Amino acid sequence: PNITNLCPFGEVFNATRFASVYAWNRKRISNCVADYSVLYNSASFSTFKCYGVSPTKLNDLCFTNVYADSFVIRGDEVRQIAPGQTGKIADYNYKLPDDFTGCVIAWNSNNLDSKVGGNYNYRYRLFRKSNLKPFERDISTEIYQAGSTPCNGVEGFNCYFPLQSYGFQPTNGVGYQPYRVVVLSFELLHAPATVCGPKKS
Amino acid sequence: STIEEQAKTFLDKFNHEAEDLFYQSSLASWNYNTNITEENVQNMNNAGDKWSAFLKEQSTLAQMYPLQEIQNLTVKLQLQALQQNGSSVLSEDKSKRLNTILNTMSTIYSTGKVCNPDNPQECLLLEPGLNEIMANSLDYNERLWAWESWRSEVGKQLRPLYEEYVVLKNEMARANHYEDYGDYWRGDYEVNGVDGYDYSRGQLIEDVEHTFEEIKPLYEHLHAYVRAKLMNAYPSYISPIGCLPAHLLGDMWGRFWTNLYSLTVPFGQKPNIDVTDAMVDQAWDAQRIFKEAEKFFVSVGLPNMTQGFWENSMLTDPGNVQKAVCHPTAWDLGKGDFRILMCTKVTMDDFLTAHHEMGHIQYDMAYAAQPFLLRNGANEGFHEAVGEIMSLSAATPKHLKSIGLLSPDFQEDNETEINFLLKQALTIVGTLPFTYMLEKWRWMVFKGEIPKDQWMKKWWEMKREIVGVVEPVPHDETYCDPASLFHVSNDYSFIRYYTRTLYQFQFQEALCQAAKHEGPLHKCDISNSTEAGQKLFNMLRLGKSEPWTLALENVVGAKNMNVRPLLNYFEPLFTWLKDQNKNSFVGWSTDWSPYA
Ligand SMILES: *[C@@H]1O[C@H](CO)[C@@H](O)[C@H](O)[C@H]1NC(C)=O
Ligand SMILES: *[C@@H]1O[C@H](CO)[C@@H](O)[C@H](O)[C@H]1NC(C)=O
Ligand SMILES: *[C@@H]1O[C@H](CO)[C@@H](O)[C@H](O)[C@H]1NC(C)=O
Ligand SMILES: *[C@@H]1O[C@H](CO)[C@@H](O)[C@H](O)[C@H]1NC(C)=O
Ligand SMILES: *[C@@H]1O[C@H](CO)[C@@H](O)[C@H](O)[C@H]1NC(C)=O
Ligand SMILES: *[C@@H]1O[C@H](CO)[C@@H](O)[C@H](O)[C@H]1NC(C)=O
Ligand SMILES: *[C@@H]1O[C@H](CO)[C@@H](O)[C@H](O)[C@H]1NC(C)=O
Repeated sequence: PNITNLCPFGEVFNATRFASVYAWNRKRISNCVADYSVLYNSASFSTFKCYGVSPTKLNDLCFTNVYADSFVIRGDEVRQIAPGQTGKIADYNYKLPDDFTGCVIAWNSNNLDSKVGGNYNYRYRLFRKSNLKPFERDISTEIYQAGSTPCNGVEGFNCYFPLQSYGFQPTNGVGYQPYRVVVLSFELLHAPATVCGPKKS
Repeated sequence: STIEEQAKTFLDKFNHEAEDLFYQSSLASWNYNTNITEENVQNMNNAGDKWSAFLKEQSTLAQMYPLQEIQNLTVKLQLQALQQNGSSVLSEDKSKRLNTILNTMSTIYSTGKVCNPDNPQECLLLEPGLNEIMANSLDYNERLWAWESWRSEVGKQLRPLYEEYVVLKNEMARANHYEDYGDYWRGDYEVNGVDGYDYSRGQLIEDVEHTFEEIKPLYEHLHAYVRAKLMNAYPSYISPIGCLPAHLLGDMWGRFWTNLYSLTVPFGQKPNIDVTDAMVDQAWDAQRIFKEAEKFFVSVGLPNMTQGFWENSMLTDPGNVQKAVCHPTAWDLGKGDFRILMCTKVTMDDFLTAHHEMGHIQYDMAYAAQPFLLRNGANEGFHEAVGEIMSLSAATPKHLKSIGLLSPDFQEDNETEINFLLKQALTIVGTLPFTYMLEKWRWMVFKGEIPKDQWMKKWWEMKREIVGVVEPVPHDETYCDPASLFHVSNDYSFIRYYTRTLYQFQFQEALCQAAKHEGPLHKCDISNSTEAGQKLFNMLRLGKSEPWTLALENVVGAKNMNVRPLLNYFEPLFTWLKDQNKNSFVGWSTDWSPYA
């Protein structure tokens, strides 16, 4: 029939500010109509790599919930937002499962997220004792202990603050320019699936 | 846990906090260079002081990790680079004195203005006031006046400063477990810990002498030919048996002989390969020059320039209102920002310089994947050599015909190849004995082989023995004739040009064998060859992660610098010079026979 109540993709993609990768925002999307062809046919995205599903049948299939994780990383770190990858972002900031069904969408945001003095409003986790589990968020600001000596809460020698700021200048290279990444996670659970695609008339 | 993991985490923290700070310092230096204004000078000085203080604090933190408990070669290389004291091992009073001496030598060299006694109402600076006189005059006493007056003023100012400089630098170097400051400079080529590919600081002097002994017959024949032509130009001053007078070499110091090409041309009647008029007729902008250089680098298979390069580089002189340094410089600012600052004119020299500086940019782009403290050349010779090979390839008549800048009906006979090779010898071969003699003299000064009261008696003796150049009038110890040059007065290593010159032709033979060129080496062009670019990029991507001996194995298949590619490059010219020197006498006498 006639379809209304589209899913709020404007508040995820067109958000005025994005979260840092250590504190990535997760929005649960339920009970609406998700039109994915609007996103796929956009010319504004540089990466639209979908894992476990193809973008053409997204607008047909139906899912129980959609998890929209949003953050900002560097240009050279977009490749680490993938199943099975290794790096600072994958190990310590945002980990994707190997059995991941969803899409990784990234686009350049040098226009918004870079200022001439340097935009340091985006921090990443540089050190953690162990790698993250998939879809884990670590917002702890406890001093990393790299050595045998106790840190005692002060950043001295062999003891580092785990959160480090990104330097974003507009004159940086494309591998250092800020990229806004939205990861959509599609799961089907035994509850009635309510995030469905648009139905043609 | 372990020391190696601790050093790895410390190096991650260092690279992270030293990349943005190096980018700020480099951006401030760029803003000074494109805009000479006093607030930009202050911003540059503030960024440089922050960068140096951060390097002092990180070296102080870095020393607490002992070197012998780390087995990974890259981590040990970064820790070796970071743990150097520099001037920090020296006392604070002596460090301040050394910094003051370096700054005042920089100001004396930069603001040194010399003119004729009894006519002091206006005076000429070195660039371009004295450069044009040295490069273009044909008058014996005018060049003698300019040469002696500039070495009188500059040497008599700089001699006590250099006497303090040698003592302070030797004190700093022996405080850093080096034999002298010469050993500190030779430590750039030191490779330790790699099986077979180890290179020693003491092997550098032996290799330089061993290569120069093979340089010497070609330079002797070139010197005899230049002596005969300068005897034709100046009838009575030059002796058939003696050395060349010092002020007649076409440059201020004798660094290059390329300004004697007009006087010493073999076949003036035959045409030149000058392509300047052809670009003027087709209205080639500097943007077109750099786009043709980019076409050359994509033809060999190297990556093309970034968008930020075309947006952020200054490839044209800005104007009267905005001041900028005219010297062409390629800038690796950090964080993937690569720029060229060149005041590009429509000339062959600026076009070849564009190829040279974009070769510098390609070298900088290739090791961007490396860690921050390993983002350099494998030695100081490779970084300049990879630009000079592009200058070699772009200057060939095949490249000019291929891009349409030269007429397709231009006749390439043997005479044009001989005179082109002679121009390349005046640029390239002529700088080799001057470079070797200057570095050997500085090494003997730092080593203490030459006492301070005997610096100049030995120096002219070295110049007569090696370069075959005699002083016009004798100089006492009140003169400081070496420090009138830019590199020695401003604390720069000088063996990089010798090593660059040999690595240039070694890389050229390797890439021309890769490109399957079937003729003479100087007729070889490395465009259109993907495999030559791949062989180049294998070494280019390494940066300072691997030893320079292993990088040279990666390119040419040899573990050491070699002199045979240079001699193979100039072999037509060598046979022609041997034919032309039948009547004349090869070699010189170190006595005062022409004039003293
Ligand atoms: C976000 O902004 C772009 C830019 O104009 C626009 O085309 C697009 O429709 C907006 N919404 C979404 C969901 O992408
Ligand atoms: C150069 O400096 C002057 C002095 O502040 C400034 O007005 C001008 O905008 C600068 N040039 C550029 C291209 O920014
Ligand atoms: C040395 O460390 C680097 C990381 O900095 C690593 O990629 C490399 O494999 C290590 N090499 C060895 C031989 O362990
Ligand atoms: C740097 O100087 C300190 C101060 O004496 C010294 O302990 C350290 O060994 C020096 N480092 C090197 C590499 O010589
Ligand atoms: C560099 O080469 C790529 C690959 O063809 C091309 O897409 C890009 O536009 C080139 N860069 C510029 C600035 O033209
Ligand atoms: C060029 O070749 C011709 C013919 O072999 C010869 O007569 C002439 O001397 C050569 N010229 C030079 C400069 O080698
Ligand atoms: C190199 O390639 C370009 C484009 O294919 C071509 O125009 C040029 O003639 C080639 N160079 C040579 C020497 O063949």
